[PDB]
Amino acid sequence: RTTDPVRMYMREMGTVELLTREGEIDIAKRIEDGINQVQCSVAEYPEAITYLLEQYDRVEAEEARLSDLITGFVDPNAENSIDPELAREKFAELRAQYVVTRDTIKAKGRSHATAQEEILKLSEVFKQFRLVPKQFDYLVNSMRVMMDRVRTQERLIMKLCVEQCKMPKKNFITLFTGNETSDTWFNAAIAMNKPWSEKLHDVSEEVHRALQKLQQIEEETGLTIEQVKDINRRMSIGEAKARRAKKEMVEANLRLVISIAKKYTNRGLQFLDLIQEGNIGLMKAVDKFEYRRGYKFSTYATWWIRQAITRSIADQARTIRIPVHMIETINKLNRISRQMLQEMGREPTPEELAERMLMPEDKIRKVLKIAKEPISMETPIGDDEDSHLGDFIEDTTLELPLDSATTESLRAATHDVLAGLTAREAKVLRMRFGIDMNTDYTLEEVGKQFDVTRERIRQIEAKALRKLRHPSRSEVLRSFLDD
Amino acid sequence: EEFDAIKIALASPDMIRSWSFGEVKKPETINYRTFKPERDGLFCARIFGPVKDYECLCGKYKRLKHRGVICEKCGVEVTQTKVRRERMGHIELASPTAHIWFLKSLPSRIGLLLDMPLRDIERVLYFESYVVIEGGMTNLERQQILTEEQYLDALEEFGDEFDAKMGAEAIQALLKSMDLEQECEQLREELNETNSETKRKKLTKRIKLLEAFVQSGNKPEWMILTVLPVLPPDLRPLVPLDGGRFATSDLNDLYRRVINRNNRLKRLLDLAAPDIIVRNEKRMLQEAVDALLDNGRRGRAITGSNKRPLKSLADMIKGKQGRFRQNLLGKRVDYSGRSVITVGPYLRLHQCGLPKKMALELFKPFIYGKLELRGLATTIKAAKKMVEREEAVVWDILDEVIREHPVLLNRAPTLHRLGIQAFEPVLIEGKAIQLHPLVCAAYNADFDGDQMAVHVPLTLEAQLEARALMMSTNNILSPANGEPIIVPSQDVVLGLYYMTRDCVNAKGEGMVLTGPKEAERLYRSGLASLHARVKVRITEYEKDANGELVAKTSLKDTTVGRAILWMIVPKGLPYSIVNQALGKKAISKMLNTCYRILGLKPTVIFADQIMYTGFAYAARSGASVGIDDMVIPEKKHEIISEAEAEVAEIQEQFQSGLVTAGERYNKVIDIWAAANDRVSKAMMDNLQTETVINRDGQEEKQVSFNSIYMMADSGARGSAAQIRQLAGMRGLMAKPDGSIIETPITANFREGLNVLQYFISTHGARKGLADTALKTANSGYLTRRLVDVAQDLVVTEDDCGTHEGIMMTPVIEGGDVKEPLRDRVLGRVTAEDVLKPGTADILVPRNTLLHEQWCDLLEENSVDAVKVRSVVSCDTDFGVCAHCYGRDLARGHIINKGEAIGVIAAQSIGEPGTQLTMSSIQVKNKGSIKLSNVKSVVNSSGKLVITSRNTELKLIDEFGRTKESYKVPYGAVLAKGDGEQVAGGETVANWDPHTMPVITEVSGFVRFTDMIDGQTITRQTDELTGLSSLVVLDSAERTAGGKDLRPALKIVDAQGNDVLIPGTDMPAQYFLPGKAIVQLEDGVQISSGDTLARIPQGLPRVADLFEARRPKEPAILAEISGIVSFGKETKGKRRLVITPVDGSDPYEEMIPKWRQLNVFEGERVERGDVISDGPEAPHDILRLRGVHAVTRYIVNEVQDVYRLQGVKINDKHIEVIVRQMLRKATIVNAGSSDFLEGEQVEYSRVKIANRELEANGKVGATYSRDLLGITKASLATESFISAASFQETTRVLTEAAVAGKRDELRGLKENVIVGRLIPAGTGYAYHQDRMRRRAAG
Ligand SMILES: [Mg+2]
Ligand SMILES: [Zn+2]
Ligand SMILES: [Zn+2]
Repeated sequence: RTTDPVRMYMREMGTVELLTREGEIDIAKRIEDGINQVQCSVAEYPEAITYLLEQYDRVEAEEARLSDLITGFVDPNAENSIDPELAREKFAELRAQYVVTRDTIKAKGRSHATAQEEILKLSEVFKQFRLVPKQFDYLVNSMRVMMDRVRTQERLIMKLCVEQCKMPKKNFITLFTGNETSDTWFNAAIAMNKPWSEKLHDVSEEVHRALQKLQQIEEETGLTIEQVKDINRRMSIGEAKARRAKKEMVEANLRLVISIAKKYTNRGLQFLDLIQEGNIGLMKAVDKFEYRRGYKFSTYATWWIRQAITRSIADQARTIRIPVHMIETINKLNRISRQMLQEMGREPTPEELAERMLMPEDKIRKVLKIAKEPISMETPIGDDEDSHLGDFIEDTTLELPLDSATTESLRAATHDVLAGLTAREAKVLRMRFGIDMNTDYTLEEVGKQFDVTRERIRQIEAKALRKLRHPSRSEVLRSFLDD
Repeated sequence: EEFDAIKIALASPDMIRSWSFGEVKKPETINYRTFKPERDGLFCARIFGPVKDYECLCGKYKRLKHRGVICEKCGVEVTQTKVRRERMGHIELASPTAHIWFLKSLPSRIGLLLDMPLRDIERVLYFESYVVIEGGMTNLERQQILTEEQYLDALEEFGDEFDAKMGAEAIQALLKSMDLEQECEQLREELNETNSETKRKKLTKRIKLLEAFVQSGNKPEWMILTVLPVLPPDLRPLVPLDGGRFATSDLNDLYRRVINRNNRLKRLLDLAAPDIIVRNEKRMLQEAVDALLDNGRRGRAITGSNKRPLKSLADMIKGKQGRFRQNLLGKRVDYSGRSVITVGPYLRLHQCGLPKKMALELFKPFIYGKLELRGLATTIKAAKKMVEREEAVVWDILDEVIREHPVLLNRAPTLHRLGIQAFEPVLIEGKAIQLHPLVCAAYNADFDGDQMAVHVPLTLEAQLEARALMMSTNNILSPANGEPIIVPSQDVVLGLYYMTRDCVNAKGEGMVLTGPKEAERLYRSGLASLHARVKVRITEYEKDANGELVAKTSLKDTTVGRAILWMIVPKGLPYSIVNQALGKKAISKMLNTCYRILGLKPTVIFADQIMYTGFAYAARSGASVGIDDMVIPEKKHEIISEAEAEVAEIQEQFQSGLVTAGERYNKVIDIWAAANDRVSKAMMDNLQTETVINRDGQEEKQVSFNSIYMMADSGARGSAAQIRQLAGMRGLMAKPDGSIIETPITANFREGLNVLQYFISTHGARKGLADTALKTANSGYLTRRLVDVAQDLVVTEDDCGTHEGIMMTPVIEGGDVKEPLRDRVLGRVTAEDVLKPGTADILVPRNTLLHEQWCDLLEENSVDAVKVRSVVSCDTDFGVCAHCYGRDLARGHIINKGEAIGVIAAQSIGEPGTQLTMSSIQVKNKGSIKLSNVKSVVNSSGKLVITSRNTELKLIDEFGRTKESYKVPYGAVLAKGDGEQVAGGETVANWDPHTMPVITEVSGFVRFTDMIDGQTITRQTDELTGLSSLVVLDSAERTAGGKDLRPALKIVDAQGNDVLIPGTDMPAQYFLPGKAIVQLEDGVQISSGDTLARIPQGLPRVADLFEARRPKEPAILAEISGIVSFGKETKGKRRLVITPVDGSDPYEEMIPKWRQLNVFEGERVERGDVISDGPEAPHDILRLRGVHAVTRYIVNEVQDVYRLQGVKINDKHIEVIVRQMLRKATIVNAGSSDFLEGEQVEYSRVKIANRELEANGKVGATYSRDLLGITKASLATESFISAASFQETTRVLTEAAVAGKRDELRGLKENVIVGRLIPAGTGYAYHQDRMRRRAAG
């Protein structure tokens, strides 16, 4: 009756053993094959080829860079610090196969063997270019949707015709796939003298209109139809290959994964979280690996996973997030502390390590202030179960009814005092400071409501002090002087 | 704020849509420097609310220039900061999951519904196997599991035509599929087909589930969840300390792990992995979820670095540190304080010492208002520093205020109501509260380190409540029983006993006075003895006229003390009352009768003065204990020498080997006990009257003047066994084993123990001490259970117009009266008109109060049975009348309606128990004799002998009221008959206590028929005598050839015809089980009354009693009248062929005939006649009998239990909790509602009071009444909130939630927890205002 999915997953990974050393190279073979065969799917295209120099001169004409993108782009594997001269070379030849390919695709049509192999050469000169990051994927999202549009029109007309007709489908497909341009099938369907087809014949003007927007997308997209209809499936298959083949490798080295994981299963976080992040670091080691380097695969992901773990625990694993830099320097600290202990035989001081760590006591004492964790309200610091620590804290925000009485008696005396003032000025003194309002009026607006004069108001401040301060009403203020 | 009622419900998803402000994002909190919240995480101000005044996180938008602006840098908003606590965010879910309470608890609620078991569903939802959503091809089935591999077989077989899946989604789909209607009608139908018991039960269960979901409208698909709420921070805070070092909840990591695992999940769903890891992640997900809901339920519990498990949500609601018991019912409070406590001897009843600074602190705003009123402290800060000056006016004012401002008084344990009181203040120059001493009683308190605490009657309502209710004048009799609780304790009673006393010795004997005043002149001039009988006049009074005093004077030869002590008498009373040395019981009856006769205050004032004079004279009386008071008698040594010689003789015998060891044990232990008794006689006769003092005569002695003895005789302290402890040998000692030791103690405390003797004392000492520590939890546990049942009840009504209840008769049996039927009636109200043995003299018109005029008026009469409008026979919907209860004790009058009856019942009942865990028959005296429901026979000796076991003999007095009642065996041998007159001291009855006789009331020849040697029997022929019979073996030992043949020696006439049971046609021969061995031979005669055969051979108890615990060994009863025979022959147990007179025979049940039988295979009983032996089941009694039988049974039982410890409580306390154990009756027929189900006997009595009424003659349904164990009865209740508060809350939550429950706030618990007033007593009036307001709309 085991409740622990630790057992579940160690058992079910127990299904799969380790497969190595040609499966390493044979998943690789199937996948590089799928890659080069999606690129053969790219070797085929029609006018759809109006693609490469377009979105490539998109990046050339505006001073193509050598920052992140070309660290993504071609960078061929040698079975570099990119030259700005070889780039300028590479921005001239590709324009030629394109243009010599256009009219030769317009020469008699598309079925032409020499032209076909010149387009295979166009691929070949494309096929020196690796299958490289996002703008490619975006250029492929293009196709991912254009296919779906093609199938959208299919779905639309399959609905409209096949769901309605519902007996007559055979002859429809026959004469339609036959003719496909003119309305020579309709009367060919109707030579059998069908009165309900006579009833429909009033709408034929709109039926071939419903075929008009069918055929409109043909211009709006520009397909060689069979050609694209092959290219789509070919690349679909070059995808499916790897999508299958890698899962083998993934299931293989699960035991390396779990093994390395269970070093840093000191009581830092938890089993399966380390395990999950190890799967992550793996799968990213999988996306990239070369057999060609001729090394054991283990080393590779042993780097990758290690990274993933090493900073995932640092990201997570605390109620306090600490950015990595502190984490690193804490590692410096903790390691060097111990060397200095051996050297010393005792605990080294903040200054001694301010010297040796190479940074000043500021940052020492600083970090020393920082590195501790929260201690969980529900602890019974009452040794007997009488007091969990949550009780003894204070609520230091809210309110004092005593001070409420204080301020209320104050404001009462305030307005009681303001009652004994000049009426010309009473108004002013109200609005000048925002008494009895949500407002803050101090200046020119007052100048227009009452009188543009502004600094005789100041003289009247002096007045009011004299009217009030000289012991007339001071005594009731002075009880609030202690406030 | 105000609201009527509450309503549970499921949280719909659209309800969280309806509650929500924002879905949440990354979980971080702050900048390690800028200790300020981050966003869309945990402490995000933006959605719960703002922290400071009108500021975004960066500070772009402020000042109300940017009034409504949300800050486009940080998306942070502008508002006040209170809504944090009323809002709740939410979180959308990437998947669906199900809620656990609808799964894991008993009946599942979900697979329960579905008729799919649980582990099936587990195995689906641990994601290890698929299962048919829908048998597309019905080839396969909905609710059909398909393994990961068998699934494949079906899969490549068919493909399209099934839905068979795994995970919450599939379950959504299915529950979303299933209809309620058709299942429901079809269940109701095919119940009719075979409503077999378990089957029908299950049918009902699912039917209810169906129609519940129908009518509540709650949905099953909402069982599954895809959005989850979120809690605001300050219930889960994160707060600092001096070191910049913080503190956090147990919870925040739960959300942290949950959100992070969601992040991982969605992250990996972007990426199209194998579903293996998808499974692993989501199992971690559900793990985190249901561990949040309950950490330590399902898997190995979850801890932090603590290694303590992490507190669930559920835990916070739960246990004692749950909300209910921790901070909602018991609570810290402002305006209170506490103190060490000392006496105030000189005080008066109303007074309490009060360290003034306590009140000073407590009465602050009073005097501040008073100084703004005077204006010396015009402002308040001035008030503070003036307070701080200590102005005398401070104190003048404080005395001014404290006048008439009453106060509360608290010791713990406040076990019963009187463990707190309310007195008037009086101030003192010290940090030591004084009090009136006598009320240590109610507190059980003592001046040894005890403590007390105080609370304040701020509101005038509380002020007046206090002064009218908990003013000590109010409450001086217990409400449980009618005694004063202000008994003068130890010293006062003793000085009293000293004064009111009659030496012969001292002086001043045989003179005359006019009155006690000149005796005071003497005694205070110091001239006369005070405990000295001397002639003098008095002038007493009496209200013999219609409450009008009757004056007259005359003489008495009385002690001087008693004469003086008259002086305090308040003018109603005889001098005969004051004519003795006044035992502590005497003082009790003094104060009793004063209050009984006059009213309160004379008795009050009397009492105070008595305490005062006790102080005076016992300070005068002279008192010390010492070493020469301690005297051992002389004739003790040689008794021990006799014991030594005798045990040496018994030693020589055991050495010789004749006598055994356990025999010897009983011998030795009994003779040592006799030695202790002899020593007791010695010391008591050598101490109590050791004093010889001569007055005008040679020699004479009287009561001793030794300190120790008078301490014993006053009842102040001491006891004869205790004096034996100091002086004599004290008995013997039980070791912790429970054995009892063979060598008791020799010396005493006066001489000095032995090493071993004290080492031996240790055992039982520590035993009793651990018991002292560890019997109390039982009491408190018990107590809160009891009250948990019974709060709901309060008096509804004045007269319920109801009809008779139970009969009242005394409990005198075994010895003399043990409750006078007088005392039983006291304050009760009749069931009916009631007359006198002088017949047809009615005094109640079906109901009156029965006060001591009536009680004694009818104690004259020899009536000995009355009925009463019972506690339970009352019939008010939702409570009772007042009549059916009768009289308030502690008041001493009929209650006016509106007060809690349960609470005082339990305080009456459980309060005391804390201390309280720690042959022949012979007439004594002459009188009439009554034996009824009797069939017997004049035996061959000429006397009566029983044939009806029901009979028991009585000693009836010459009048007719019973003196004694005693059981008598079937066929036991008497020396007397019924309704005769016989001398005291006579052994009428005799029987071998091992025989169970087989008397023959027929007379006739006997022949060895039906029975053959070794076959049904053995033939044992007595080696002793020579005369025997066919000798019947037991169940086992006879050879099985005739163990299927009931052996029967047979009675016949001369002709061989069976002598019929004379007068009836039933033949008369005996089917013999084992041990009924006959002495006569073949052809021999028995006579009427002639044996053919003879057949040879605590507190938690009460916990079982009221819990309705039902024993293991029933002494079972006759289900129905008529003849009976035995059943199938022991496949495990034998059975019982019932045969009614005219009804149906077939009913039989298993019998262990390893436990003796009472009836035999050709013997008749009446229904409700006992058949087996041992204890029995009360459930059967109610099942068979009515109410009064079982009622009477247990009340007698447990009253005898506690009366062992000599503890006196009236019955109604008991009668009332019973009716709360009957809140339900199970239905018989149907047509009103469903067939049987246990439904409110109240609501039952309503619907029959409507439906069987002219609505119909009957559509509805008869019923039977149902018992419930108290702890289950409580739970099995309408209200849930009370039911949520004490036990098993979670399941109660679920069960309410499922159905759309809605409480109505009537109960005490209900209306307290809301902060409303009581619907009773004080707020009775306001609540009934609200009642007829709702009546009035
Ligand atoms: Mg004490
Ligand atoms: Zn901002
Ligand atoms: Zn009643």
